[PDB]
Amino acid sequence: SNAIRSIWENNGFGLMSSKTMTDFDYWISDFEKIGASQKEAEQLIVKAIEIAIDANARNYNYINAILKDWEQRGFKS
Ligand SMILES: [Mg+2]
Repeated sequence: SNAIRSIWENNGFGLMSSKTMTDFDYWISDFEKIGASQKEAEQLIVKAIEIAIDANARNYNYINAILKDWEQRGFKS
């Protein structure tokens, strides 16, 4: 959770809320349920955060939409 918290907190998202950490923990679990490693799942979240930074949509809603796409497509990495 350290890497995800660091990219979030150093890129103008503000503090990582307890809710959002819970949400990302659950996302890691959900990617694991379709065969991603913990590490690969973490990498996916980092990438979605990078995409949100570049689009200037630095919020969980935007990141969640990205991750839902990837999860249904079955993207492990
Ligand atoms: Mg927890």
